[PDB]
Amino acid sequence: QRGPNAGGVAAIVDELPYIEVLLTNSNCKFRTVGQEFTRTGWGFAFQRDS
Amino acid sequence: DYVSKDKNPPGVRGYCIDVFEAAIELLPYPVPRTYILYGDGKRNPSYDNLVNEVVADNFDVAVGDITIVTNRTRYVDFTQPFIESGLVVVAPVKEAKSSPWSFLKPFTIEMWAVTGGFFLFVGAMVWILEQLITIFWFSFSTMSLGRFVLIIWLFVVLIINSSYTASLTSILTIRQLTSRIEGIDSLVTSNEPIGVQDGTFARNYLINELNILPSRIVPLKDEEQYLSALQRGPNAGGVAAIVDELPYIEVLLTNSNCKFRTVGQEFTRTGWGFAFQRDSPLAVDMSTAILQLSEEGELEKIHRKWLNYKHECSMQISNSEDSQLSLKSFW
Amino acid sequence: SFLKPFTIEMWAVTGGFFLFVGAMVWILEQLITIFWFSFSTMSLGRFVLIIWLFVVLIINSSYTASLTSILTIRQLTS
Amino acid sequence: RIEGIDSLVTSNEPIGVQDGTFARNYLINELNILPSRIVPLKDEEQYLSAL
Amino acid sequence: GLFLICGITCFMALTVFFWRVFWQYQR
Ligand SMILES: *[C@@H]1O[C@H](CO)[C@@H](O[C@@H]2O[C@H](CO)[C@@H](O)[C@H](O)[C@H]2NC(C)=O)[C@H](O)[C@H]1NC(C)=O
Ligand SMILES: N[C@@H](CCC(=O)O)C(=O)O
Ligand SMILES: N[C@@H](CCC(=O)O)C(=O)O
Repeated sequence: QRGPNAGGVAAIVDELPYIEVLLTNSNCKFRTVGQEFTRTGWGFAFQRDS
Repeated sequence: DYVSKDKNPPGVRGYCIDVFEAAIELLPYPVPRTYILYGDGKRNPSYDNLVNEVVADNFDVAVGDITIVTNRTRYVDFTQPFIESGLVVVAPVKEAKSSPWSFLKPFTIEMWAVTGGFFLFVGAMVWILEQLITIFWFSFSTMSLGRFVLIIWLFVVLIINSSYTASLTSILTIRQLTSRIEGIDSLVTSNEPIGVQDGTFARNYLINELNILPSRIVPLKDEEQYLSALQRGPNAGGVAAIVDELPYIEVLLTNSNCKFRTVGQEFTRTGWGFAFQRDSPLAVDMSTAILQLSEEGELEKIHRKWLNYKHECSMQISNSEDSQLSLKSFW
Repeated sequence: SFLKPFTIEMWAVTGGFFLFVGAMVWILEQLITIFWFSFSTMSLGRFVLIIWLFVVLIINSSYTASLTSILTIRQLTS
Repeated sequence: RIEGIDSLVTSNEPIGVQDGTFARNYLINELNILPSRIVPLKDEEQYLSAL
Repeated sequence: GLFLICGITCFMALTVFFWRVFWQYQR
């Protein structure tokens, strides 16, 4: 809301299924300006060779 | 140039081999070793079937151009990335012409003689109502029945004004809205055939992640057909763009003329590496070798031996496609 | 960004040679320059008035066909 | 715009179909349409709210 | 087609001028 000035940031880099939660909560005053510039996916993290 | 068949008594030649060789004499270990080639001499070998021959323990180590993907890190262990790489998009450059021919272009060459011809024959109609004697009509045609000739001739010039605009717009838009790509997101949606190299992860990364049809991705064998699939363009069986790793592309620009340029940035920036047997203790041995090989600058000195080919040749450098009315159009 | 058609190397050529063909009115003419604005608005010097009418007739078209080439693709650059 | 099925193949917009049909597995199998574009739809009230 | 109107209008005024020449001979 403060934009680049007044101590604010210009653009938040987030993962995709957080932006989906954020943009539904707000109105469409924010846009996902590009696409997924590193698309990997989530997952569980077991111990090595288990 | 990177790794190759050779007739020498080591058996192979390239760049990654001599990075692998120059890490061995940093280790305190006298390591006996052999070199077994893998694929045919007709195309590239499938690197998912090279790393598959390390999981099944036919090879203790795959040295080459093996690129770190998140299945390949899962089944084998890699070293540190000794060189950086990313998938780029190479494509033909913008050849925006400039001429006084480009000035007179929105009419046919016959139309520039009919229009200039039917200003003098209409100008000769003024003499019926009416070198130095012929200029007297121009003093009379600055602004009865001869006024009715001027009314129809007005609506002629109010059409040749109003069509020369409509054929200089319809050139200056279709020149902009032609089949263009300026990023990977331009290449996903514009449904043109994409070239890749054969035997890579780039075939099964665009399908798996970028959601590209398998009929668009066209394999390609060698570096001469990496030109003939772009000289023909998207039509005539060729492809629109080749998607390769960055150290392959910086060879292709120097090997060809200044007709291609990487239209985007790297959209997956991972790096290369040696593919070991899984959980082998040599991986902690050669990760310490390469990170000592890099900080002593020897990793750069070997790069000048084989990969010295680097010419910028700034044909276009992220050029803004905008107004840009040609300098030779008003020459 | 209004001035963005006709990139800035081709404005001073336009207004500069506006005066060069405008100098031809003064040839075929404070008190001389005020009368130099007379025939510049609307013989051998009257034949350049035909050709200079054609030149600004294309600069009117090229400035429109540059501005239509901006206001259309900027509706189609997503 | 779309004025034909060839307009709808290339213009990469999401296409609605009805659920449980051969039209889902005819556009994929023959017309070469991505499976992510074809969106199933249950009943005749949602055949309006998807347009 | 637009040059057809260049032909019909100009050839119309030849006939009005020739009728004026035919009336020039009437003096
Ligand atoms: C992920 O990488 C692996 C190795 O390339 C592939 O998964 C299986 O790997 C085993 C090796 O032990 C093969 O025998 C299987 O045939 C592979 N599975 C399949 C379905 O081929 C797999 O190819 C990679 N994942 C993707 C999506 O390509
Ligand atoms: N970096 C590519 C190279 C493929 C090739 O050279 O054919 C890979 O690892 O898949
Ligand atoms: N004619 C369609 C009907 C499908 C439906 O009603 O769901 C079919 O046979 O597949």
